[PDB]
Amino acid sequence: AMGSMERASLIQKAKLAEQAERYEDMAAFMKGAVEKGEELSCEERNLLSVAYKNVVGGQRAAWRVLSSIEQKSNGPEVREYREKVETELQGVCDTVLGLLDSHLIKEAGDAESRVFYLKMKGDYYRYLAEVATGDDKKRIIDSARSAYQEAMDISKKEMPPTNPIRLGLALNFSVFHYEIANSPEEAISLAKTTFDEAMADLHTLSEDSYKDSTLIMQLLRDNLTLWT
Amino acid sequence: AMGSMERASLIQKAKLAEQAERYEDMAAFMKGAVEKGEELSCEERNLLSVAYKNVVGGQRAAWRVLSSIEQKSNGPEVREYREKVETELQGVCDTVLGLLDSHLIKEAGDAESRVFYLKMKGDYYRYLAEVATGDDKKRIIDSARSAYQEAMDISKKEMPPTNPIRLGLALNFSVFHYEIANSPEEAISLAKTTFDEAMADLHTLSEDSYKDSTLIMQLLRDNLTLWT
Amino acid sequence: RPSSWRQ
Amino acid sequence: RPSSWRQ
Ligand SMILES: *Cc1ccc(-n2ccnc2-c2ccccc2)cc1C
Ligand SMILES: *Cc1ccc(-n2ccnc2-c2ccccc2)cc1C
Ligand SMILES: [Ca+2]
Ligand SMILES: [Ca+2]
Ligand SMILES: [Cl-]
Ligand SMILES: [Cl-]
Repeated sequence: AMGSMERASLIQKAKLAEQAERYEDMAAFMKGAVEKGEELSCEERNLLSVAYKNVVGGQRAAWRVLSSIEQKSNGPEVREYREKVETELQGVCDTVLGLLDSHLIKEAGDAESRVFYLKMKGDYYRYLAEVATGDDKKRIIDSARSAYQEAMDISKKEMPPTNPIRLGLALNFSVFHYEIANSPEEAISLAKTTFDEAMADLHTLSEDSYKDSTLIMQLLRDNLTLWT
Repeated sequence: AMGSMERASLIQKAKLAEQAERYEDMAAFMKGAVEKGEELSCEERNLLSVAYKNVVGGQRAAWRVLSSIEQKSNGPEVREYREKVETELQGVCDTVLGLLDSHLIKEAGDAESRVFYLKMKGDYYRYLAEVATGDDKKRIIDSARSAYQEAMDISKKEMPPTNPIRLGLALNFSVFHYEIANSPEEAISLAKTTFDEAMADLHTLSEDSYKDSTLIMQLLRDNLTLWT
Repeated sequence: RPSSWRQ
Repeated sequence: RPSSWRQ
């Protein structure tokens, strides 16, 4: 639906939608920008991620409310409406995964872009896994794991331990282990090793980079406090 | 789009959508319930109002962000995107006004239902007036005023001064006077007279009704503090 | 800036 | 209940 708008205008409108907290619009604008076929800059990748994370975040929050009501009940209405929200969530995840697969990931050669997109791929398969129950749930989980794992392998080879993308990837992979793969020990070990190796690299950073890295380290510590 | 769902199921799903903070869904469900053609109960009227107030409230907040950016700027993008949001807001207001006109108001014979719907009509013409600039802005303002005025006339004849609908109507009509009609003295006089007459009727109320009425009286006082 | 009715 | 990455 965005094929007739200029790439630069779509990006400008994505930023306006963010200021207006119109995240569905923001996602549609960034989808249109991706479909222009050019690679995305660092700032543009962040706009894409912020837009879809907020859209799917609202859907996940709603799904959890409805799933909780449904479990306390077990007419068809609560199940039907949970299924409606669930289907809408799956459609948004499929859209994001389709953008990554056509063709963001295959054109991403630099570590910062490739790790960013593979983290996204793990995240949106993780969101699919949160609602999955049928014959494909194990494959969905392995798809998340495989994307996260490839991102981890690249990040450990190509990025310092304090790199914010590397830290956020490890944070989310640790949540995957704890919440999805039923591997709380793997989750705790990953969060601990990630925190400790970043701590030992903080001395290399500027004041601004220090703030970026320690902010995400605090989320790792918050989870370790919750889990231990 | 809701023509095939049972009225009771639409109402049940409206309540679930409210719990899930899915107000667009909530509005679509309540629109479908209205289109069943039966009058709405007190609880159902509240669901309808909550749904559309939250939808249009998000649109108004976004429009204000964008209009503020647009004024500081004065390419086409900020104006274009403000116009997009503005058009979407106008469509939601037109939808609500269409429900009131076909045929909620004409079938509303009791004071509590008729005042409620006329207050809504004033509110959604007020929201149209907030963004209006062309040859119809004066007529939009007079449409809001006329709906509010008819609601006030009925409420003063048929309801005690502490009735929550009467209080909320007077509150919103006072905001109309201050913000839309450029009549701050009328706004202040209405808020003051409404507060004082409700204060003198509080002695008649139960503890629960007292809480309902004093809650809205506090909003009247907040505005008087802002305006004087 | 002023308050209209809200829950 | 745990925190994934957020702004
Ligand atoms: C998943 C993720 C992790 C970290 C960040 N982040 C935090 C601070 N700066 C950044 C960043 C900046 C530019 C490019 C990538 C990441 C953001 C996200 C989405
Ligand atoms: C516009 C408005 C004013 C007051 C209320 N309100 C507050 C407390 N109770 C009520 C109420 C209850 C039943 C029916 C109508 C109003 C609600 C609104 C929307
Ligand atoms: Ca490339
Ligand atoms: Ca009637
Ligand atoms: Cl449904
Ligand atoms: Cl636009």
